[PDB]
Amino acid sequence: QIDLNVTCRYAGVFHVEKNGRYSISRTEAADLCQAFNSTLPTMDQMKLALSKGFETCRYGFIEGNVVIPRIHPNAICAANHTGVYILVTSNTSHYDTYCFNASAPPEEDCTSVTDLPNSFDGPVTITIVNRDGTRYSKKGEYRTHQEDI
Ligand SMILES: CS(=O)(=O)Cc1nc2ccccc2[nH]1
Repeated sequence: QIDLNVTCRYAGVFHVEKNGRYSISRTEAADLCQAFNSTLPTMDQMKLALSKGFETCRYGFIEGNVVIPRIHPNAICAANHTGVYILVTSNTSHYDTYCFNASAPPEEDCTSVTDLPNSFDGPVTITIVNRDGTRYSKKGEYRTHQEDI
C-alpha cells in the first residue's frame, strides 16, 4: 500500500509526499509525476507557483534541484528563507517531489485530487490523500526504474 499526500495546485504545481516520509528518488519522482500526467516543474514554473500562493515546509524535487517554496519566513522551514529555497548541501538522495500539471488552473486550485490517471497495471493499492483527508485509491504501479523497485 502506498499513500501519496498531495496539495493544492498553484499554477499547475503541487507537492507529493510518499508514505509520510522523505522517500522518493529523483528517478521515482519523474515516474510519479508521469502517473499524474505531470512533469517535474522547472524552476520558472515553481517560481510562478510561489507567486500564486504556493509554499510548503518539505524538500522536494523539481527539474535540476531539490527545493522548498517559501512565502512566509518560518524558522523551521528552509532556515527562515523566502522564495524558492534551493537545497545546497545534503548527504542523502530521497525527498518528496513537486509535479506540474499543465492542464490545471492558472492560479490557486485548492480542489482535491480525485484521480491517478496515468498509473500502470499493478497489484499495489495506491491511495491519493488530500489535505482535507479525502482519498482516491486505485491498484497500480508507476515506477519504471528497477533501482526504485
Ligand atoms: C512500499 S514502498 O517502500 O514505498 C515500495 C513501493 N513503491 C510503490 C509505488 C507504487 C506501487 C507500489 C510500490 N511499492
